[PDB]
Amino acid sequence: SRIEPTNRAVLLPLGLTPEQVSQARPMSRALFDALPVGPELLVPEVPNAGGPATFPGAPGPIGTVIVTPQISGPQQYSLVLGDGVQTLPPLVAQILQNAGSAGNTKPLTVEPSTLAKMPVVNRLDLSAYPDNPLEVVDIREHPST
Amino acid sequence: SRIEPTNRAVLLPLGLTPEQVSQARPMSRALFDALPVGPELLVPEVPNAGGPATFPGAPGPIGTVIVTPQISGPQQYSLVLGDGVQTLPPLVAQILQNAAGNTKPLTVEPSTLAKMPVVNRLDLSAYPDNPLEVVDIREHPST
Repeated sequence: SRIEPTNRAVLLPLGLTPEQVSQARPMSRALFDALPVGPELLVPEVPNAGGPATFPGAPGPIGTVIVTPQISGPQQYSLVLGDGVQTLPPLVAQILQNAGSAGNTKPLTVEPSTLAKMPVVNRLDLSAYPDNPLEVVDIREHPST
Repeated sequence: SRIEPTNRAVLLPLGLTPEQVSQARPMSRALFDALPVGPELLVPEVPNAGGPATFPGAPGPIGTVIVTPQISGPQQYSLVLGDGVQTLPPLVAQILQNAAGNTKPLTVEPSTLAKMPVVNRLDLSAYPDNPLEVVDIREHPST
């Protein structure tokens, strides 16, 4: 899967470093053709971002990140789309906040009883990203693949 | 034990998610008959909530949750019932605490609570000790 050194929002939560990526070693043409191609590692493209929500009681404009308070149980992040809310894995929520920051550093905390009223929707893939940090192998020690 | 997707009150302390609940794979009619049933995973209903307690020294009305600390170990939770108070485990109390309601339970002294009449009337058989470790069906296709 492809990745770019300019995108700081993805490199940091994933566990990569701009220098580390730039100093990567060459790949043979023979192995380049053998490995199948996977989806690209980029910031998720949430549609129609910034507009008002269709459903009532939405905690914020379309594309905002919502979370529920720790005192009620383990925290579940979610994204508010136009017609409902889609759940988010812990690792993607960090990427969305970092990229969609525009100065903001944290999500909106909302009570369970208000969440239960919002309809559930599914319109984003989010299957490409792992659920925990990458254990990048040190190529100097293992120079063969 | 049966479960529902809209009930955030019970899902959130248990660890499940509406997607993970609504997208589960099918079950055979044969396996459904071999398993015995269990009570539904719901917020346990309290009879005559808000009514007056029958025992003396009652910290509050029926349906209220009471808690007491200790010199060592975790805090002990309890619920007011028409005939007294029933002690509840930490995970169960979160179900009640999560469904609108009081900001925090009633804090009380250990000695008075020890003298208070203990009750065993509600059934907590279907509730676990920690968030469930749900088995990934792609790796385990057979049960």
